[PDB]
Amino acid sequence: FNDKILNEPLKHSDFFNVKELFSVRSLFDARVHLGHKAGCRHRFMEPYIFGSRLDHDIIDLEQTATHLQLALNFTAHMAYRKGIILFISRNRQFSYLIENMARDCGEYAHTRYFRGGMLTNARLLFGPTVRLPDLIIFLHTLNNIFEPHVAVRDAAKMNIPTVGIVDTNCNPCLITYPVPGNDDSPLAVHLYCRLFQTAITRAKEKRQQVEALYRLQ
Amino acid sequence: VESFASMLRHSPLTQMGPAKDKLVIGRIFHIVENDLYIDFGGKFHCVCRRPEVDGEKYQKGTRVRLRLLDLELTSRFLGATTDTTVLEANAVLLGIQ
Amino acid sequence: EDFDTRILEVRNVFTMTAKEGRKKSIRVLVAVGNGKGAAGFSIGKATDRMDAFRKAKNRAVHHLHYIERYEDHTIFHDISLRFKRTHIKMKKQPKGYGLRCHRAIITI
Amino acid sequence: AGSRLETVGSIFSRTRDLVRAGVLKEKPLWFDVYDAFPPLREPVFQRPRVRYGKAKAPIQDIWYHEDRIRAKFYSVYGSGQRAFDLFNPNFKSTCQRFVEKYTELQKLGETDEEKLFVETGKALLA
Amino acid sequence: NEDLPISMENPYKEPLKKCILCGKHVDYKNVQLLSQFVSPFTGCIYGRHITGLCGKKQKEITKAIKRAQIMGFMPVTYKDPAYLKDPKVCNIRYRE
Amino acid sequence: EDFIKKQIEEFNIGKRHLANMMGEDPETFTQEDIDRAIAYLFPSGLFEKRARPVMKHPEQIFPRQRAIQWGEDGRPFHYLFYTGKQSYYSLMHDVYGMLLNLEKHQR
Ligand SMILES: [Zn+2]
Repeated sequence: FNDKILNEPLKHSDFFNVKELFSVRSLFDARVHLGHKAGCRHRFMEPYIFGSRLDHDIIDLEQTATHLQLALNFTAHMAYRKGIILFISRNRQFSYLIENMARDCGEYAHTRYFRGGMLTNARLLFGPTVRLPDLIIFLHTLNNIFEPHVAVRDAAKMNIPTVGIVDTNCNPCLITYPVPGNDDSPLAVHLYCRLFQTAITRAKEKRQQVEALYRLQ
Repeated sequence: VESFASMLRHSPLTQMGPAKDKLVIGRIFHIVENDLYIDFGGKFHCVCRRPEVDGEKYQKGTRVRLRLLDLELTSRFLGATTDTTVLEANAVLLGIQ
Repeated sequence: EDFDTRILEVRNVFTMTAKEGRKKSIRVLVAVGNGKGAAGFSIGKATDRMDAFRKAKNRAVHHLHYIERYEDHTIFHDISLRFKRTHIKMKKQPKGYGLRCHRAIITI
Repeated sequence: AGSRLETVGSIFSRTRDLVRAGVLKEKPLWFDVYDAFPPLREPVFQRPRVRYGKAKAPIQDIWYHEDRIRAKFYSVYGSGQRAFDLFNPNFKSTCQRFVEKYTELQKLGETDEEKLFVETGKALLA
Repeated sequence: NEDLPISMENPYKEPLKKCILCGKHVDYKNVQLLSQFVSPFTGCIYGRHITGLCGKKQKEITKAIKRAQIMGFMPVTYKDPAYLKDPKVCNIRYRE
Repeated sequence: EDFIKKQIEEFNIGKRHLANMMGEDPETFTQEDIDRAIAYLFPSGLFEKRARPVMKHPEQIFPRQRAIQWGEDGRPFHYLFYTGKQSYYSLMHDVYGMLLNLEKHQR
């Protein structure tokens, strides 16, 4: 029994202080607020959209912030609980960056062609005793077609919560902690990488500190 | 402290309005012999190509002047439930600086 | 060990292939449940019967719904569902009524 | 053990019910986290239908009061020879400047539209 | 409070495109104009994609042309060769 | 791995025994010699050279695998594990990085 480390954080609220990493202004600067053309808008992102400035959809930044606070916090918590985080993408532009991010943290990445049953069949594609991701993050929930990346569905099937940065093409639906925002621009992506990376790092540090404290005690 | 709406109001993309024929400045960030990958702010990037006039000047990092012909390039086709985006802006090169 | 597996149908499904002629495959609908409200089902198919059964059971085990119940014993209220072309009208009843429904429905 | 029925409920709900049943013996470690801090929308599957009748989307096409003025300016004075930045915030285009001038004038310019425009132009010239 | 958007009558909308011939008045007596929308070689009436007209206008033109042909103001199996040195309205390859 | 190690030892022992048997006395003697000896005293004469009798250092014989890509308490070692075919992917990434660096700078 050393289970005061896992529950105390749950009991507290924004205990990693993840909200501090960003503001609305920051998001604006990073061009998170931009979306696709109003014809390309998907039905299930209409509550999150503010309006459309000359047929170009603009996301509600307050809403995004609200969502972000949740999602990032969740991610941090997962990190703290020795949990496997898996970043996924299929934008190519940002594959390298994502890989780097994965490397820097203790976490992983899969920016390449997603084969049929990396999660549903895992038992065969790897050995029989695999630990699947305890969380998943999509920087880009679309594949290189404008169609929802297989992984969301797979994640759902496998009972794994998915965070996801969702633009005006995409279904949130199966995504647990969605974050409305700009997928297709670089600055936004960079910002996202920063923030998520920072959260995970904090979790890693914080947990270690806690452990040390308990040892001392 | 600012809102979001207020921020939107006093931001360059809303200050301009429609993008049709507006001389805009933007930097080039990637290169493959002929084509030039140009970021001009906004949602997407765009590509133009190296002209004959001072081709060895258009390097990675430099500023260039675009005419801008829409921001997104989309269209809906015969059987399409949604318009098919390119993820590019379509903006013609004027020159440098 | 909590779960029990009962079959619902077994069909000898045939298919005409190029060189092989008619291929006698078995297709089996199997259900899984443990009491306590948790249960599911599956359509394992294969050239042998046993194989089909075994696949099907496994499938069922992987695909489970939870079914909330009034007390242990009933549905919460009267259901009227059209699925494709089957209509099913279920009625909530008191204790000591028994299961008076389709044999398959009873088993499930 | 476990469930993989994407469309029935949320993952979380499924997990909880299995726990209740006594099938998933140990909880998955995210479950507690979820309980602590759940999302705003519960993540259930939804079939994306099409708008058919007189059923247009809620979205409002965004317009501000200065937009008209801007349009007028554009009509009069072609899209500025001054290049727009977009990278830096608080950029002031010529159109923006004009708008500002108009605002300064009206309220309390009191000469109404065309006259106001003329005044603005004059100011710019000075 | 103030800085939220206001629903307003669709600004920056350039006034809709014109037929070219919108306010104009087409008569079977006027061969010139009518001749302009006929092929010089076959005397066949140009379509709408070729001519580039509003539907009402096009119909008016065609009926007028027909009237001219019957009433003896215009030729039928060709376009009058006196009216070749005139403004080309229509969009057409042949010759290159 | 343990098994392999054991075999290595056993192989060595076998080699030593062979040396002792043959006129070539030293415990240190080459693979070629060993092969020759084998040929002499297990002469198969079959045309398929893989089907002939051989004894070698089993690190030559056995096709090694990348054993254990995750440690105790899950957590795969290499960061591109969930791709599958991870090593190749890693290599590709490295190459890309190199290319980028080069760009930045300037059978
Ligand atoms: Zn997007």
